[PDB]
Amino acid sequence: PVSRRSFPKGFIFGTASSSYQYEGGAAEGGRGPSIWDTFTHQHPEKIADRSNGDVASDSYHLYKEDVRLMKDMGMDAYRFSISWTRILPNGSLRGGVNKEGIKYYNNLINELLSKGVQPFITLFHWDSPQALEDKYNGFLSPNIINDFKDYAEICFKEFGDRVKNWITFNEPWTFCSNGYATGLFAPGRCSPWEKGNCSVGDSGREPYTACHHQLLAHAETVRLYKAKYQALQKGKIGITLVSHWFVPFSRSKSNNDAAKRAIDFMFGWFMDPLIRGDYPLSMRGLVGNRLPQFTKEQSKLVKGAFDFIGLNYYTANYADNLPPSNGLNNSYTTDSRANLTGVRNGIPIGPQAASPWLYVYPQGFRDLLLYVKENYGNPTVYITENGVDEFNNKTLPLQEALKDDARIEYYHKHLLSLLSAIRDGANVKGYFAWSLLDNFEWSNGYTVRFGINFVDYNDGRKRYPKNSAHWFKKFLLK
Ligand SMILES: *[C@H]1O[C@H](CO)[C@@H](O)[C@H](O)[C@H]1F
Ligand SMILES: [Zn+2]
Repeated sequence: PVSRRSFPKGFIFGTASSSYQYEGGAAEGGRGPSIWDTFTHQHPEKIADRSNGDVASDSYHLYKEDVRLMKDMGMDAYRFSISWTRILPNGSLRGGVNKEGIKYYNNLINELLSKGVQPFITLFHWDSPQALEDKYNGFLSPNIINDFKDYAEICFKEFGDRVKNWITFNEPWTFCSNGYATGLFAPGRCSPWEKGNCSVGDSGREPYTACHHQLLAHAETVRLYKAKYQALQKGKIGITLVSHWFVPFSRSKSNNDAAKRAIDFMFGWFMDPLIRGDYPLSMRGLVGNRLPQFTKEQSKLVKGAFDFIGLNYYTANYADNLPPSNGLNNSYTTDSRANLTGVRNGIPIGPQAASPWLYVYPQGFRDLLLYVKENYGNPTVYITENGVDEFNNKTLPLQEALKDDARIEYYHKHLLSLLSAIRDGANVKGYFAWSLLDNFEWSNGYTVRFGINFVDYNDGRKRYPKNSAHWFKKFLLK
């Protein structure tokens, strides 16, 4: 049976977390508010259970238990994020550096290393400073670049002596599409007719502006890291990107081209600038002047601006051709001219998890990795997120809640799929499971549980290993 020993020597296995989802202590230790603090408190109706990340999984206090839990399993590495507003409470240098915030992450990093766990740090996992949102609309302004760069530099200076793996942005696709196209995530911006029924926004322009600025802030940060830090600290810097696998709705060329446009808009949006120096052709053609243009100098900067790419995979969609709109309802969601579904002829592409967007389709994992291999020059890849969820069920006894056989099944099949892709030449160096603990699942709150370990929110955030924790322990032997 598949184990760590099936994988190449030195292959890294870990779990993944994020600051807002895990930490809590939201107004503690000098932490400033982020856009997710604001979104959750000011728009509780946008969250399934009207909840927030004030306490979350309380990892701000309980991080030592987290490290113990992952060490028990035999994890090599931990993917976590730093809260921007823990370090810079109002987003900028001039607003002051929070020493207490630096202390917490030093304590976390030191605890991890004392137990032989390598820290992988995401700089931006969506908890953008509210003060910069108020000041200049955050990522909608080119002002965000320098503020992010200043924030990143503090992190390199304070932590880079021990941290050798950096990720700038987590899934800019999700941040921009849900935050500015549908308006379902913070900062909750969209066109009036879009899903979020937002008071402010433009779903056909703002997603592209926000993500253009992220690509620029990323490339600037990579450059800065390589120029001032990489020589003496000898770490690696990358970016985390998400993609579904897209199955053509039918075998027609039209639906095959729709599947190609689907991946271009979700994934190529960031990959093409990183590999080829410009946005995908389909994006430039279809979006036109609503898509920002890189200057020759900016194109030079973004191209090759990485040591690795973090790759996230969860599910697959069917892609069906959409006729032009062709009109006054322009939105990133429809701009691809590809209609995305998880069901065809009343049959779901795979078994549906607790998240309605999550269909279990392990075959697409291999398919995506081989697509990246053949179409992007087979770059160094870490799987930075892969996982599945069950419903939070208050009626179930604890012992039945810990029996997550569906999670075991999910990981077994995906790791096999990953292994076959590696054996067929995919340049994959590591794998991170989402998630170590149950946590705040954004617009779903605490209604769904992604964790390998259970968190009892009603009993002081006590952690209990699920059956999958024991499974990973066996898997990770040696
Ligand atoms: C990756 O996906 C998971 C599951 O939806 C989120 O909880 C993480 O924050 C995201 F980075
Ligand atoms: Zn506590």
